[PDB]
Amino acid sequence: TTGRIVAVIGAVVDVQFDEGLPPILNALEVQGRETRLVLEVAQHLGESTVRTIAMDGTEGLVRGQKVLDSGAPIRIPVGPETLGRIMNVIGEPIDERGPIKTKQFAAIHAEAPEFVEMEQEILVTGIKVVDLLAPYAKGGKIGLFGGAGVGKTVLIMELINNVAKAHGGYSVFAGVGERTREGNDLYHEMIESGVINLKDATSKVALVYGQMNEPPGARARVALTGLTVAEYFRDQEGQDVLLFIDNIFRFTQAGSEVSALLGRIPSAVGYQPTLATDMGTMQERITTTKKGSITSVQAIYVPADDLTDPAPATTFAHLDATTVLSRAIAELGIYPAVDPLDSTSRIMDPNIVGSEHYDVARGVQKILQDYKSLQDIIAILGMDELSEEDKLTVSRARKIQRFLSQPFQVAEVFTGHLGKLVPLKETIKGFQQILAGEYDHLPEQAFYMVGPIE
Amino acid sequence: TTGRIVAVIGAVVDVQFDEGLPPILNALEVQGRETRLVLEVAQHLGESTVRTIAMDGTEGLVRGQKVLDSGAPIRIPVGPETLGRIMNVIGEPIDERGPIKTKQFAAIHAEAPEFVEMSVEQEILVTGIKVVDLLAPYAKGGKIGLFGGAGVGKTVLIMELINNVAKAHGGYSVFAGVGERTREGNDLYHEMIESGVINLKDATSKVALVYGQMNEPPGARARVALTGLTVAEYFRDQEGQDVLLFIDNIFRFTQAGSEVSALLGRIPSAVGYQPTLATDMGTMQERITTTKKGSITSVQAIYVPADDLTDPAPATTFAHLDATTVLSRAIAELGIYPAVDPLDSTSRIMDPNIVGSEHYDVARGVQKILQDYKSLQDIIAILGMDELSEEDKLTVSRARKIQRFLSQPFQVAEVFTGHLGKLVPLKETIKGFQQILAGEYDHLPEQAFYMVGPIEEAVAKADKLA
Amino acid sequence: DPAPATTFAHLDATTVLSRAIAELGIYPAVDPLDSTSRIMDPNIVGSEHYDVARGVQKILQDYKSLQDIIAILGMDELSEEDKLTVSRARKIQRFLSQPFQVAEVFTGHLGKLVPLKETIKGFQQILAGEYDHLPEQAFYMVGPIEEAVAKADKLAE
Amino acid sequence: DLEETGRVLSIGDGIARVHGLRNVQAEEMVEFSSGLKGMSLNLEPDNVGVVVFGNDKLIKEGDIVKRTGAIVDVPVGEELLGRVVDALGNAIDGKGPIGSKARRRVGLKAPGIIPRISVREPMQTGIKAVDSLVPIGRGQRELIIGDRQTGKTSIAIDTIINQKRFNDGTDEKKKLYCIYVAIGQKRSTVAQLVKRLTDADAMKYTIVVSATASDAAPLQYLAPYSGCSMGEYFRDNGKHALIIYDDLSKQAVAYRQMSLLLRRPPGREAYPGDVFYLHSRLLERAAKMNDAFGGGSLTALPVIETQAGDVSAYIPTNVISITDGQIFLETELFYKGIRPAINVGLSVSRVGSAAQTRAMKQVAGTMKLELAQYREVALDAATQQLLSRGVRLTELLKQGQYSPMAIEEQVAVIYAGVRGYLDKLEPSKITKFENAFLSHVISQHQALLGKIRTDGKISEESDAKLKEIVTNFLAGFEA
Amino acid sequence: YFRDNGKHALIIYDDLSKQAVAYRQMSLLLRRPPGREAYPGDVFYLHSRLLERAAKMNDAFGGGSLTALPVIETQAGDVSAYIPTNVISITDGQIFLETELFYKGIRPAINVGLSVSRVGSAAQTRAM
Amino acid sequence: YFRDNGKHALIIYDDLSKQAVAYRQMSLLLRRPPGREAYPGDVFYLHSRLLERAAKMNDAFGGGSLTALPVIETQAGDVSAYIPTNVISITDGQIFLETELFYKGIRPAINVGLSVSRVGSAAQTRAM
Amino acid sequence: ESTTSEQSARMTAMDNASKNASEMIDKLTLTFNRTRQAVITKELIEIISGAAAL
Ligand SMILES: Nc1ncnc2c1ncn2[C@@H]1O[C@H](COP(=O)(O)OP(=O)(O)O)[C@@H](O)[C@H]1O
Ligand SMILES: Nc1ncnc2c1ncn2[C@@H]1O[C@H](COP(=O)(O)OP(=O)(O)O)[C@@H](O)[C@H]1O
Ligand SMILES: Nc1ncnc2c1ncn2[C@@H]1O[C@H](COP(=O)(O)OP(=O)(O)O)[C@@H](O)[C@H]1O
Ligand code: ALF
Ligand SMILES: [Mg+2]
Ligand SMILES: [Mg+2]
Ligand SMILES: [Mg+2]
Repeated sequence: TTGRIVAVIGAVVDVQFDEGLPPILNALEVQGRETRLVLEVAQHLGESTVRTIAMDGTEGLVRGQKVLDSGAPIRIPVGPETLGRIMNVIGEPIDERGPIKTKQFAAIHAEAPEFVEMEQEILVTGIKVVDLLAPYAKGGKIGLFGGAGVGKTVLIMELINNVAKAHGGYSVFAGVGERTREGNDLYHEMIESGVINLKDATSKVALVYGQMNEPPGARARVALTGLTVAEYFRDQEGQDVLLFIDNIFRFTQAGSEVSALLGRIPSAVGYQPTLATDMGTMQERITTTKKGSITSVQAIYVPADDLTDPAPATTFAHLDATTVLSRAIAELGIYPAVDPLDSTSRIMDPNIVGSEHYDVARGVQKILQDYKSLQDIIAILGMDELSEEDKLTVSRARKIQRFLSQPFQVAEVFTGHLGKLVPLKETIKGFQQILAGEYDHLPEQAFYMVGPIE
Repeated sequence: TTGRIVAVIGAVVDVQFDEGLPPILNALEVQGRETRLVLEVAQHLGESTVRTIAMDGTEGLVRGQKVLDSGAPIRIPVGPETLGRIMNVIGEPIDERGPIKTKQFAAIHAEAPEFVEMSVEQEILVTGIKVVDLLAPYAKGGKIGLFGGAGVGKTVLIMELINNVAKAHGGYSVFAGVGERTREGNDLYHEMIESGVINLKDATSKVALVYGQMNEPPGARARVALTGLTVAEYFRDQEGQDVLLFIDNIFRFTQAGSEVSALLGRIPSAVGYQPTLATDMGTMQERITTTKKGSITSVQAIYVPADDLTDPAPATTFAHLDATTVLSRAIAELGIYPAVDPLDSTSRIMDPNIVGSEHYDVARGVQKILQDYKSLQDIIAILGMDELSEEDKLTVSRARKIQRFLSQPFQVAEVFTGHLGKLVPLKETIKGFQQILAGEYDHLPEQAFYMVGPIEEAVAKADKLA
Repeated sequence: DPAPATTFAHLDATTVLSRAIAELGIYPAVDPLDSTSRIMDPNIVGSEHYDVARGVQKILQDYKSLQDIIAILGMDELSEEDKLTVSRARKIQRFLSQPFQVAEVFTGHLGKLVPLKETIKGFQQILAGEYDHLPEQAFYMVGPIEEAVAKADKLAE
Repeated sequence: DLEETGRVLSIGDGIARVHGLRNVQAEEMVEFSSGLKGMSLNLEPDNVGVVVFGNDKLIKEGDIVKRTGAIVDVPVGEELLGRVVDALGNAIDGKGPIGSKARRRVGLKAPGIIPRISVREPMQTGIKAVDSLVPIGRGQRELIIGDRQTGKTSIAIDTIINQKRFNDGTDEKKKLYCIYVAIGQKRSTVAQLVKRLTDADAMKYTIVVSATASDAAPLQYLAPYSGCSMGEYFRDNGKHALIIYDDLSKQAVAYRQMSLLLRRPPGREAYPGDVFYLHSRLLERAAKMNDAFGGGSLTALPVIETQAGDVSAYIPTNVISITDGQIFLETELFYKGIRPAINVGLSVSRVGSAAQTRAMKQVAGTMKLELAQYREVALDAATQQLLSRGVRLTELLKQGQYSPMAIEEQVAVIYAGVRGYLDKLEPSKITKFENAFLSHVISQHQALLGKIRTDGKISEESDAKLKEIVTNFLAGFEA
Repeated sequence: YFRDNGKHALIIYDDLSKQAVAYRQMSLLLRRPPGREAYPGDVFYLHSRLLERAAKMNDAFGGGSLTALPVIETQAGDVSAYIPTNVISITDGQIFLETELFYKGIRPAINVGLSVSRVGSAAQTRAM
Repeated sequence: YFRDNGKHALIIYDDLSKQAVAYRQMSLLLRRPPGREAYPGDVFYLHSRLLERAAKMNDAFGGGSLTALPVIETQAGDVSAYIPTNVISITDGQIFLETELFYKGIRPAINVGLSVSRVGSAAQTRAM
Repeated sequence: ESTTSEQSARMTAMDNASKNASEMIDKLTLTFNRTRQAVITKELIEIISGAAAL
């Protein structure tokens, strides 16, 4: 059916229908515009009028303007044809390479796998500090923490780059509040490193952007669009997919802004009253089914650095691990700027990763937290009051510090130096040694910004 | 005259009358219910409709259901036949022992005693609890409030007061359980039957029980304190005799009021509370009082939300009291029980012309040394006592001993302290603090003054520690 | 607060008063680290005026940043340079106080008016160390610097 | 028919406004054409406001609504045992219809003063630190509180696993049926829990009620009342049930969402003024019934999640003010390897000491005093001795997961420690000591253990006997 | 009545905190929308119009006067809170009493630096 | 105009805090729903669409560019207040100024250990 | 003997001071997050209360 706009108040549009009202969550198409303008039904107000949230600007709209009910919620192209393409929240190509010719379409709203529809594994990143000290597990949710400009996104890029192996190598990147400058940079890097092939069908990543300059309903729904692209790979083609959500805070804020626009009373600290179910309905879809799994890496902004703020606090209930980057580490020159003493896993134990890996990791935290103690005394009293023993813990430690550093393929455009992808094998090994001393004479450089121990 | 329900939202029910509107405060009875369901008129909405508050659950009510006006406010049994019984908010027996056959009934709503009825007599009520008697002593016929965060010790302190004051009190007692644990009501009832304070065979019972606990809907928790105080009024007056009234916990009246204030259409005030918080409190509190006709010694536990003594509920209650005992979680976590804040507990009776100059000078000296210590703490926070100066070192050691000698094992807490209970007589509480302040025990270890009775027990414990 | 925060953009100079300064008996209770003027520029008031005013702000800000270490590790733990920051800042704080003529009903002191050159000189001399020997209370509630040198003599009995 | 049916006027913000339903009762379940259920909350002169127990996008203006005639209720009985249901009681485990034959209102008021008696039978968790120092009795409400990842759920799961010894035994009065209410948790987590219970063979006596993180708020709000009514079925029929609410923090967040959508005035942390009552009416329904009411019980272990160890916040304090004590867990204790991460000094059981076996009583007493004295000191041989015992006792309270211990074994272990048989040991060797000793008494001294279990105490003989066993074990102890 | 008839009167308002609370109830019940701290947006005007009436009259008006001592109750010693500063901003001074001094034996418990008189020595004999 | 015609423009918005205050006035007076600090739910988008117009064009489009330097005024250093959080998240970096640095003599009062530039070296000359 | 007794005492003392401080940082940090959250919530409830009252 076709209805009429009866009200326009910024990004909220009320639409009246004479016959058959579009249920809540349905997509309406406004008629008479140069570019597609989708309205998502949010409420039924009574008197045959629906209140909707716009997915693009509403300037120029007239009361009386026609609006079609699509007969379903927002639907987008899903399938291999999404690989190497850039899509927006309503599934339109924004990379200018024409139509996205899939054979199917999928609703961006979907219930999670039922109680009956759902063990532990490990996902090799090829990034020594992560694979060693706080490895990711397929099917889980990983929070990625870090101050502005520290390297979170660069890290996301390397992860997408390294994943192209074992369980397949498919990735979906959902940019929630993507800065347009950066969406151009990420695209160009994906092409450059080959993960996106503009020539054949070997692309391994699909891109979905919900840009900063879009209205709140578009930013709130883009994570779901990204999620829908990934569900296809897991469900219809049995893959272990990777879903990147950068940044999950802006999914939450876009939801808080839509709630405010619909006149709902804000909850504690100004968040939407539906904060937990909003997070809940999205996250629960990210899980391992018999048909396969979706692993997610979610960059998380922490308001005022308060981990008890409602947004990070609600998000944490859904994470199985974390990757914590640090500016103090970036400024002293080590990339990736991971804090080896603050990353964890709901599942990193000998039973799982296996004694070897375990011991190598744990042996590295003791040296580090041991070198940290000696820092004062070294700086104050002089790096000499150290006993021959303690003096040993220092050189080993400093050596381990830099072995944790790594040149990224995607970092070549910056440093100009070659990148390296390090196998768990070559990673676990090289770190096991240090203690030994096979490198005491070996200086702290064949250790800084290198790949394999060799 | 009969009316019909036109709206139901939780505890608030609107009722339309075609003839004769029931005045505000009248008790209405809902027809067609298995158990009596009272609706108390709260407002006249206009158009022959009144707005009411239910005294029990409203599940199963239908629009159009009939209601009758009883012609008066909620009225309950009062008099000697309430003694040994348990009644609910509308005065019904909730102890399975049959009807309460009194001769008299009283409305639960009534104007407070007027200014001309006030009494100005002030006399000490000794509790045998050192920190209370020394620093912020209770008065016979006075209002006592026990402030405390969750689980800090208000009920345990009430039970010790019942045990030290009541059990051996001339007259009658009324205990009104308001918004607390039903199982505590079962604990109290059984203990009173076991001691004989309540007798199920004779007419010798000395206490009347009134309960409306945390399983009840808000209108019942908002009125149950009025039911309890109404029973107490009768013994105060209609016998002129000295009654003890315990309420646990009066904050629950104000909390129940905030649940319905929303359903009543009011714009909320600070912290989401009813705009009427203080005048509702005042109309109830001004009846809980000693008058020229007779005396009421009331003891009220006062919950403190999120441990915030500035929350509007506890904060507005302070003005209604003659003695305040403030409990602190921090103190409880240091193992000091009763967990009374000796610099935030006050009494209108702490005046040298009333308790005499020696009690008064020792209490003021204890408070000065404890505030001096508190003040040093603030500056030692980081650098311990070393940097401190020997004379201040003496304020610290003494203040620390005084803080522990304020602790005391209660008869009702033996399971938690693993220490037999102690009752310390007033003159001995004074002597012991007088001695500590004079330096008579500067050589005893701190630990010796912890969890004992009189000062001779600290000395013994000192020897035992050797 | 929205009212005063919105007023700042309408002014060319601001004098901000503070209860925490008033409480110490320093009147006028001007916060010397939150009072600004569009003409406080070396090309307008000259480099001497400008440099002394910035040196007064710097020493007052450095003293403020140390107060909570003094109070905890004691003055003895301070460097000697930090000790000079302290004694001089505390003297400069008192020299910024002044008996006003309209405030004699409140101070018990005769009012004073200090010419711009005498103000500049007094503060430049304190910063330079010329009065490290005088007690703090000498700079409190006076006008010109000569008045503090005389109060120091008076106090010395 | 506008008496028995009605038509949706509006929907959004979770409330459905309905025209008609003239005969509906306040709090009656109503049915939408789509198959969803709702509860009549507001009766107004020109509409009925309905809370929807599911997703409201499946409801549209004009949709037909019909009365059920029944106040909100759920199926109850022994049929629910071994099953996984949603907050309305529908099966979600795929094993078919619930064969229930009786239903019970979710909002029934708790028992009054007369039908009760003080708790007096042990509710054994199998966890040494609780059974000895924070004893829980049948009928009691004991809060489990602490930050995220401190081991709150794990205490609950071990408690449920522990009951198998009684449930697979003869003495019916010792049995304990379990209910685990999952509120706002992840699906995968609930599924993992059911597999764990299934492998431990504890599911056969457990009901799992689930309203996870993507279920609509009203189901999350309802779930605890539903499980409670399933537990009441045992309470009132001379049996004993144990209910875990995991957790009430998430239930209060779901309730705050519903309240704010209804425009009720926000208070502290934006919670509605009736959020205390939400919990108080629920937990009052856990109770111990005297013999004239059949002698049954319902024990509750509500869970509360704190933020940075702040137990003075609004919801935590609310719940502390309803329960009969609490078991406080702390992150610092966890990280240091104090697992279970229970803070002994701050934890309390307000009524459970009366329900602890004499045997445990005759050893937990001195351990309590000995840890009380230790807690002060953590040179001078005396304070130095206290330190020693305290360090060994702390090691004894450490315990892994999934191996809840029989009470007589706990006593045997606590005995070694309070009687001094561990002092001349490396702090580092207590755990190895404890396992080897337990396999020993278990293999070679069942009878003695059977004795302590049967008598419920340690006789003068059992004490002399035990003195010999421990002694002769410490000698040969190689480690 | 005294002020305007050549006489001198002293009034005590004990206390204005409780009066503002009663004014906020009446106003919210009349449905005037609340402002800060849920008080009506003119809570300052409630007290300023009242306190302005305490005055000293000239001789032509008979030379009488009315002196006022309003009372405000602070919470946790916060003298710079909104209601308290509103009243300070009205009166010709304040006497601020603090609990720490009170228990130290400093009674009257006057915080000297935070207390002021806006008339000063003009209200004291020469001897004082 | 310069951006799209092969030229380079620099725009300064001094300041955006005031622009958001003007928009809030209109939103509240048209009775749109107030959020945190009374700002409407689209105040983020007001700034995000303004700032995404700054850009560096490709050669096909003329090579021109538009650089933006928005100004935000904080209150008592709160960089986590609503409007500041919004503009920090939108931009490519921030130069943080601080009153303590300023009066200590650090002028310009830039906190270089906290200021950010995600572009960094890519925009510097080789010697710098 | 004095130097060894001096240095032994200074260590122990700075050790306690350092532990007291870290405890002060935890109370303050937690005070700070709770207060920051309550200010935003409180300011917003005042806005909504005034809005809804019209
Ligand atoms: N691995 C890296 N190697 C070199 N430079 C890096 C690396 N990661 C980040 N950078 C530098 O930091 C800038 C910001 O990185 P980015 O990923 O956008 O930070 P974030 O997402 O955390 O805000 C990059 O543009 C580059 O200048
Ligand atoms: N005087 C006391 N001595 C020892 N423990 C006490 C004392 N008062 C309270 N406690 C401890 O605190 C628990 C809760 O006390 P209670 O008075 O019931 O709390 P509330 O303040 O909530 O009424 C008691 O069961 C006991 O363990
Ligand atoms: N006694 C224990 N020993 C070892 N690990 C434990 C123990 N108790 C819990 N854990 C582990 O700690 C983690 C957190 O436990 P959990 O019960 O889920 O905490 P919470 O419910 O408070 O979030 C889980 O992986 C659990 O297996
Ligand atoms: F148990 Al309470 F106040 F917390 F009585
Ligand atoms: Mg980034
Ligand atoms: Mg109590
Ligand atoms: Mg858990």
